[PDB]
This record gives sequence, C-alpha cells and structure tokens, in this order.
Amino acid sequence: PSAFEKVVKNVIKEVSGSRGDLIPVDSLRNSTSFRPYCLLNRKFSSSRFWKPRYSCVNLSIKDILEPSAVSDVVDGNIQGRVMLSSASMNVCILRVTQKTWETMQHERHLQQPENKILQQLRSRGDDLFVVTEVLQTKEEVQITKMVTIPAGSILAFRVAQLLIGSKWDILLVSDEKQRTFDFQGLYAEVKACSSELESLEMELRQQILVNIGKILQDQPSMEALEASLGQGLCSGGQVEPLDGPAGCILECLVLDSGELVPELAAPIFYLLGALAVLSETQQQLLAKALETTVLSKQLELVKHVLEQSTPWQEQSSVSLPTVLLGDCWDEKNPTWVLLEECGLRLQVESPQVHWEPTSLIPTSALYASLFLLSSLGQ
Repeated sequence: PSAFEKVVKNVIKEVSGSRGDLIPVDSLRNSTSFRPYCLLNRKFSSSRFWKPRYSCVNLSIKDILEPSAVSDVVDGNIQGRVMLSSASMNVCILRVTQKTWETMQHERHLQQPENKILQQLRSRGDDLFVVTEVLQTKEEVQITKMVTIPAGSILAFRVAQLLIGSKWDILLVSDEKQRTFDFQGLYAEVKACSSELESLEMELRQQILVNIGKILQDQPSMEALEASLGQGLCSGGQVEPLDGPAGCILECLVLDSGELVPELAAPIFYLLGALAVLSETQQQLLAKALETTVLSKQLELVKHVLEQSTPWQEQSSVSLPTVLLGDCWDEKNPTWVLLEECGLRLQVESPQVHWEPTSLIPTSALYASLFLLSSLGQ
C-alpha cells in the first residue's frame, strides 16, 4: 500500500458491502480498465483458499455477443461522504441491475465466431468475469506528495463470474467451484502438494529453488511461466521452450519433446499461483531467504496466525512467539513486513498481530509459498 492504496482501503473498509465480495482496485492508472460491463480474467484456481489477481482483458462485454451497443450504467447511489486517515470526499457507486442483465441475456446471445481471445483464454482454463458494480469518485480530489484524482476515477468493483458453452449467464453468487468453460483443509491442500515434491531428485530441487529465486525479482517471467504451465496442463500437447530462469524451470517439466509431466508440473503450477498473490516488496524479501532454513519459522509463525484466527470471519487478534524468530522483532524484522505487506497491522506488545478477513486470501498463500519452498531443501 504505497500512496494511493491507502485512500482505497479507507473507502472499502468504512462502507464495506455485506451483499458480496468487494474487490479493491490496485493502480490509479489502471482504474479505467475496471468499468461496469467490462471484462477481467483470472487464471486457473486449483485451490479454495485463494484466487489470484483479477487481470484486465482490455475489453467490454457488448463485443463478445452478437449485436453491439454496453446498454448503459444504472444506479447512481451517492455514497454521501467518507472519513480519511482534503479530508471531506464524497464517493458514489454504480451498479447494474439483474433486470438489465437478464433482458440482455435474452436480448443478445453469444457471438460464436470469436476465436481471437475467447479461444486464447479457454486454451488455459481461465475463469471469466464481468464487472457488475463499481465504486468511483465524484469530486476532483487533491490529497497529500500531493496527488490529484479526477472525477469518476474508480476505486473498487464487484465482479460476476460468467460461464460459457451453449448458454451464457452471469454468476452474481460467487460459486468458487463452477469453472467458466477451515484450516484442516488448508494444511490438507498444501501438504498433499508438498508430497509430490518430496519425491524429486536433490539437485533437481535446488535448481528450481535458485531459478525461482531468480524469477522472484521479475514477475513477467513468472506470468509467462504460470502461462505455459496452464496452457500445457488442462489441454495436453507440447509447450514452447522459454528463456531465462522461466525457461530453466520449464526445461525441468518437458519430457524430451515439449510435453509436460503432470505428476511433476501441476504442483509447480500450484506453487506459482501461491506466489502470484504476493506483494512486490513481499516476494522480493522472500527471494533472499530461499537458500536458508529461515522459512520453517516464517511457516510456523504464519501457521500460527491462521490456526489462531479461526473462525476466519471475525476480526480477531493473535499473539505470536517473538522468541522463535531469534532476531529482535520490530518494524525492520523480515516476518513483520511479510505480514504487513500481507494486509495486517502489527505491534510489539502482545497481542502482536491484528488479523482481518481481508487478509485470509493473501496470508493463505504466504503459508503455502513458505510451506513448499521450505519443502525443497530437506
């Protein structure tokens, strides 16, 4: 949360919606992408405890069906005003009624001859969502570096997964199971995964670690890596070789031909997703600790924060064994920042951490990342 993630976290927290998942916007330069009726894709989701970043398809919805338009954005419901941490800013929300969704679901139907993007997306198994309610600004606001935010700038949005095939329809109710085209289970997932890694050759492991530690400093490598893995997996066939440390890992999963080994590549697809959700500063600091054992502690602390925050709906608090980290626990401690960039606010006095529901998804993966990376090196 550098500069502009702060005012967005204020607005989504004060008037948070108990009707559905209110996803926050990330960059102010990308806010136009997430307008109502617009489209976003998210990669495959082989887990329940997280769902990686929603990425913008850079397309609306009137252009996937037959006749073009979308229709129009309805429901200006001005959010009156908010409190900040000048200091008096009015925001507004833009929604599209399910009535207009269902008439346009019956008015226009799917455009079949779409193979440019619709086929590039199903080729990987990616979920597809439409932006269904959005929260934008009314006032041209100037907040303190000084920054200006123009009228209509979007600050958060609600999405609706839609599935394809014979009929297109919208999922206003977020069913995490249908695809487009407790902690007991969490440990069950990440331990079932770490099983298929505990059967790998020794220097096989250490090569993937250092190569992952290499692409830990460069996301585009990871995005393409996560891409090749998803393309080759739920479709089969041959994967095109890749360069850089993205390629040096890829070469560990193609047989001799370009075809992947599922028992050996889906788990790295998994770990990859667990790294997808991390913060830039977060994944960077994680890169230097791969070659050490100071992951088991990080694992064990994070295991704590999630084993003591159950049930995961109520804004709870947890105390942590400061004694375990060895080093003086403070604002410049590794595990402090891992959890702070994880969306939690910490303090030295017990209870040390303040766990929110917003950070179940990120903290989830922070455990998984630490579980598997620590699982390679034993």
